[PDB]
Amino acid sequence: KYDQIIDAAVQVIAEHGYHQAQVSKIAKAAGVADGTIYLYFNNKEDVLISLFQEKMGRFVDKIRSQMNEATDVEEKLKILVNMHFKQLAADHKLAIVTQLELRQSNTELRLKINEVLKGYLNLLDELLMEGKEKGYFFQELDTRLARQMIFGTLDEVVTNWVMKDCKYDLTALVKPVHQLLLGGLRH
Amino acid sequence: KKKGPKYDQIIDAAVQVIAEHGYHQAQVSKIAKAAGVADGTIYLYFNNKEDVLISLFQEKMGRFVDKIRSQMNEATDVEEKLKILVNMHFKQLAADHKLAIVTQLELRQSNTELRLKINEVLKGYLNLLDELLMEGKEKGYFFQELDTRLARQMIFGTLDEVVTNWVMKDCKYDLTALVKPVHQLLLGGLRHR
Ligand SMILES: CCCCCCCCCCCCCCCC(=O)O
Ligand SMILES: CCCCCCCCCCCCCCCC(=O)O
Ligand SMILES: [Mg+2]
Repeated sequence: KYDQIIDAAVQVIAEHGYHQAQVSKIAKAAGVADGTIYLYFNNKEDVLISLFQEKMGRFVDKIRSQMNEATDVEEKLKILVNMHFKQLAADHKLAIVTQLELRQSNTELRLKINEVLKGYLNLLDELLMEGKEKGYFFQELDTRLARQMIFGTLDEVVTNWVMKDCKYDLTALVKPVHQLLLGGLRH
Repeated sequence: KKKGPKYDQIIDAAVQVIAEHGYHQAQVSKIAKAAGVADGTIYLYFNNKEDVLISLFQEKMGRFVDKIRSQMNEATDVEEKLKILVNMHFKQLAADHKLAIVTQLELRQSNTELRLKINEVLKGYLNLLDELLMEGKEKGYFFQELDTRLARQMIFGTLDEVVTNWVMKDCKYDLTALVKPVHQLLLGGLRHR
């Protein structure tokens, strides 16, 4: 019942956009009464934020599990890149939500979205610190800048794919993005 | 094609109003007051708020890219040229915090057709990036098997993300102190430097 509301919210926000999405449309798409939505969510903002928290929480947990099992820090990065691309290539509507509708100019809304994103960003920080401690990455590497390079590059590749109607295979870019982030531009 | 003489004052006012009150609350009345003009003077130049926003973005990007292109043309080394590009990106926004609020926060809108127009303006800077990468490959400075498209996305996505983070921190530190480290990081990735 909570899960069908989450699913419906993705659908409705992707189709109509966040500002034109009404919680009543979400309830109709979920097969629930207007009132069933407010048992879980104070309102429409709490719907967008909760949907993001739910999807991010599950993503981060899966990546952490898969990484905790990997043997090599470069493979841990690959896992992260692969899961980021795979999960969105699996759900075009959630990609429209992440790439397009969670990008808000409202200051209070923007700050709440960013707080949810810190879960992913902190997992990057952990990976970067691990790679510096273990010697895969250079000692002087600036963790925060590197996080911004990794997340900013991944997010930019995904956005361009969404902007091109998801018409090529996003998952075919895992290997070259991973190689580019490890090696940089230089010959 | 030349601009009328009230162009700059309207667009400069628009940057101020949009940065201060945000795009949604920005109104042509407020832009006119900040520009020192009657409302009707705005509509001689621009149809509505959106038109003010895309015009300013286009005009400014065109000059930004032209300045990069000529500073780069004076260099030899394409190491230098990438450093020129990073430095001019960060410099232009560090020189105008209100324009940075506009570019990083306010010009990020879910209006599908505004979004399309903004991307078309951005393509000019992305083509410059592509030229640099092509050059660097041809002269052996960048990895020969590099995909220009992906490399462009990494450079732009990185620079944009660094600038956004500085804007979300009220522009309180000197963004141009990150020029060298971003430059180096783009060249060596996680593994090298
Ligand atoms: C199938 C698992 C679903 C989870 C997929 C979400 C993982 C990719 C999310 C990337 C985060 C991008 C959101 C950025 C938020 C913002 O800046 O507005
Ligand atoms: C004079 C302007 C200098 C600004 C430096 C470049 C700023 C570019 C930011 C505008 C981006 C528009 C939308 C983002 C697209 C994306 O990354 O997905
Ligand atoms: Mg970005």
